[PDB]
Amino acid sequence: PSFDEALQRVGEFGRFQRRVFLLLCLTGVTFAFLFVGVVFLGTQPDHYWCRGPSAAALAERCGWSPEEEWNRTGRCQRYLLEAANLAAFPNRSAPLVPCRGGWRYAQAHSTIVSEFDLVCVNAWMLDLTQAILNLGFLTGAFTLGYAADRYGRIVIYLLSCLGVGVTGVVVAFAPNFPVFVIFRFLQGVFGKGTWMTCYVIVTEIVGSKQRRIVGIVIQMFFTLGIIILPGIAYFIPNWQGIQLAITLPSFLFLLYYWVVPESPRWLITRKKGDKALQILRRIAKCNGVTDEEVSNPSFLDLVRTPQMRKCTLILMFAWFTSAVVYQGLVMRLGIIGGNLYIDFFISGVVELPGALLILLTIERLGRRLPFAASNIVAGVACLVTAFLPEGIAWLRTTVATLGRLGITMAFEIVYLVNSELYPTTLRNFGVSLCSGLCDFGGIIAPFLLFRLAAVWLELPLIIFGILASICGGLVMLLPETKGIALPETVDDVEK
Repeated sequence: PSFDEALQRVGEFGRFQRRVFLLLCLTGVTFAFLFVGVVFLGTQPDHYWCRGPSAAALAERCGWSPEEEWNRTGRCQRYLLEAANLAAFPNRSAPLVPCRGGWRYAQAHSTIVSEFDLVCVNAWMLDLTQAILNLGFLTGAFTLGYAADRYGRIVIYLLSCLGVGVTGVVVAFAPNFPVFVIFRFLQGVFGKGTWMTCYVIVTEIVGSKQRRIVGIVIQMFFTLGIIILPGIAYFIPNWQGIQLAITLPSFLFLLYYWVVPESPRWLITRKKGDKALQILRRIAKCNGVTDEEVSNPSFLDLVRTPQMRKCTLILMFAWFTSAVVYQGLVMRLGIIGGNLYIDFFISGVVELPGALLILLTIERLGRRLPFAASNIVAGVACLVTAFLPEGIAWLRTTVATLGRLGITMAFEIVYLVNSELYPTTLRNFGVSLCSGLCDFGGIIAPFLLFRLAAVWLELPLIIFGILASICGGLVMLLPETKGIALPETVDDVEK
């Protein structure tokens, strides 16, 4: 309780904590860049085709542009002039033959598809990048939680920032596909640590009050990164340029070092004490206990107390359900506006009003009610999209978008309440352990969607709606985490 009085004497919001807030929100923006920017990596080429050695030789000796070459001849099989022994075919009597390799591309924009030749039979492994990135997210969460709890928050934050920067530079200059995949897996490993660590530190540094502003505003910065990603993607077209621009700000964030102290409350576990008091004194620019050391956290110790176990299980299931429901709704949406950049910009922009509603609502009504309402709205939208007369009304897309907004609002509220729920020691371990489960949902979603859609078109939507509708009990079983600051050690289970 003296720590609460310590923050009362100096803290809450000052100039220092505001500057730290903006500085870490920058890292949130960069993590948002990393999480989605693959959709602008390897955008599908307008035309792709394969040519034989004779066709390539004659094309080079005549020097025509790829556009007319594709026009006269994307297809995965090509005619062969070798069998024949300005049109090459007089009457297309030459048979067509499938090609194992040698295909080229026509569009001038640079994509990972052009460099790594991910088309035809290799078009399978374009989503392999998705799976590997999400698996890297999962494993990086799982291990970096323990890494950041064993050491301090700031050291692991800085190390993860350096790792993200260097692995991104390596990926930008990957010579072959296996190197690209391995180092992008590693980038996903390190990328998960930065976001979780920055969220936990910015939650710890502020007191019990105005913590909801902290969480919701950093989520708004994540959404801002999503919104602004089309800007850089459109302005600089080259793949290498886009990845370089995404990854270099990690070094600038690595420049922090002495700017941001790790956490007073992290060190108040009688690990250091004197360093904590020094940090508090350094905080107080404007104005002039003892317990058993948890030390290394244990995964089994993460689930040992019935209330602790209940919180862990409900949080994990909510994460997984949100992931699968969001994937289903996004697949249902398709394309809006006829443009990729415009669609992405609109999708990002419409995310903000939900965040504003959350920011204005959490204090008055708590946190359980808006979260339950968001999940219920998502489930009802899923069911309504499933059952309606053949989609003869323009309300399919509106209902799907409304459900997506509801599930994103739930995604934002859960990421905060997850942070408050866990103890101080287990905080960065328990958090990102559930994000591991949402990453697992992300990897498993396409297979489940295809399998269920094989049986019936609207079965996945029905299942997702039921999963979302379970929230009525799922989140009602939570303790509302209102005005109780952040629980210390095993005092999480008092409620």
